[PDB]
Amino acid sequence: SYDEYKQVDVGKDGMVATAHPLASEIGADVLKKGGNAIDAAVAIQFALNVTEPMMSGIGGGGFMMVYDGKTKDTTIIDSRERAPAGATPDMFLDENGKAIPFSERVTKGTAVGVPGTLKGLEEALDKWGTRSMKQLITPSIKLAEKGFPIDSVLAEAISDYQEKLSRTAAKDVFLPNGEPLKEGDTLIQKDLAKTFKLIRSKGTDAFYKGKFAKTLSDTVQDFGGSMTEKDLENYDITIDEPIWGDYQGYQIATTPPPSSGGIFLLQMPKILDHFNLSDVRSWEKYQLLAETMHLSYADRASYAGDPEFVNVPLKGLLHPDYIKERQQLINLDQVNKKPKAGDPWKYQEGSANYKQVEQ
Amino acid sequence: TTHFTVADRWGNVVSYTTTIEQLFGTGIMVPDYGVILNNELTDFDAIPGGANEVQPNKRPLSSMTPTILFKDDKPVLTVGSPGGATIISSVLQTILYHIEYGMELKAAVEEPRIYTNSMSSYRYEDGVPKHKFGTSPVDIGNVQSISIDHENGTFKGVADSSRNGAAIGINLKRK
Repeated sequence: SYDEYKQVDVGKDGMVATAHPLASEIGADVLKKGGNAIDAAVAIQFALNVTEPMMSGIGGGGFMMVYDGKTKDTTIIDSRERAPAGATPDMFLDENGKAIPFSERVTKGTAVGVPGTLKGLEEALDKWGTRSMKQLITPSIKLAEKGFPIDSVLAEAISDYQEKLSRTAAKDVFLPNGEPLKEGDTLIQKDLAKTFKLIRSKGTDAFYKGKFAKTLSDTVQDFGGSMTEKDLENYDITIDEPIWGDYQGYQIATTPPPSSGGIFLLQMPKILDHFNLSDVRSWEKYQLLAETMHLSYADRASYAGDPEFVNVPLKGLLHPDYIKERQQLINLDQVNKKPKAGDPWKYQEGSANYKQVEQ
Repeated sequence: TTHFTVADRWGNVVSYTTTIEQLFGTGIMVPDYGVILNNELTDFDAIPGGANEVQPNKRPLSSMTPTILFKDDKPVLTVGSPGGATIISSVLQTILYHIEYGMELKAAVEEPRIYTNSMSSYRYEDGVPKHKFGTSPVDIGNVQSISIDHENGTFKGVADSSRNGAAIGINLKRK
């Protein structure tokens, strides 16, 4: 029963924490049976792909931060999707051209990035693995082939996203006679189980090459996207270096661009430091949190993108004198009705290769 | 999006955020193969120009923020969360509550959160005590976190109550 699982646990040998009890059981088993943390993480991604299918897996991408017990280096396997070679800067504009409404946009072939998750898993095992992808994918093959009982969150997702599912082959799996599967119903994913078995036998070429690659491509085009078999062939991950900040005697290792998150995770506490946060439910605390967010999120919209393509002013965004400028904009009792991006370029060299454009 | 984390007996630590973008991505499934396709490219700016404009072979900007905190060169805490633009807010607040307010980890994770990315966009959790905050709360993020105690050689794992998530410690035992 899902009811019987912990949200706080302890161990002396090991710890797993994931958003699905069956993925947690699988990762913990790998640790039980003498796997490392990387082995267990790779097993977990495949399990989540089956048991929390609306949230991640081999159709997507991610950022896997790994501290290596051996080397003491922290690195990031960045499996973020790439736009196909056929993508264009105005692909989400209609004929006029203004923006195809979000909720339609989501839903189009042009939205599909070349998936990286599986390439990332292969990379992680190559670097740190002590168990084969064959061993690690097997528990998920069983969950896909044989079923498990859907939890409340997946149940609500199927219900909430019924229209979008309707629309596509996904309906055969999640809507299986025109009705949404309900909490506690068995979800069987025969085709996904077959895809995982192909990966088990042939390796990742089962996904990035031959007959699956052809069908993934054909499908995206049929929905209006440009993705090609060559796009899939071309895909590789990147190894990213964490960006670091000092915080209250700790060091924060976090993810650089193409994540926007790391820079502003570092920037916000630098801005907040001046104000000494520190009653937990006072209006003061929430006010300072909100004002700071307004500033950092404005900088995010102006200055962040893929660093292979654009000059992100990292140095300049987390320069002390820049932090001071931003801190000066924040007042305990009033609110800045007009929060805007600062000018981090004052504090570093070079210049932006991109314009400021309203969205 | 989903976030998970693992720590082992040899000192390896993983913090991993992963996604297909929207719930069910585009909703497109590769026929006969059961793979659901991401809509990740909508994380690009729709109107180009734009640090985060679309370009061929470019990666769209992500708000995923898997993080590890260190003390005296050793990892002591992993933090991450799903939740689109709200992610950094969830990760920041968890760290603030656990470190600055010195709350225990599960309490830090469960402390009601807020998010705002502009004057037109506000969210709060039940109960921040009764700006443009709305009339009803919503859950923000889903933090999975491991803390590591190097002195006792233990681990603590936490899953956020916003989903069904589970922490499972490893405690090897001699009969």
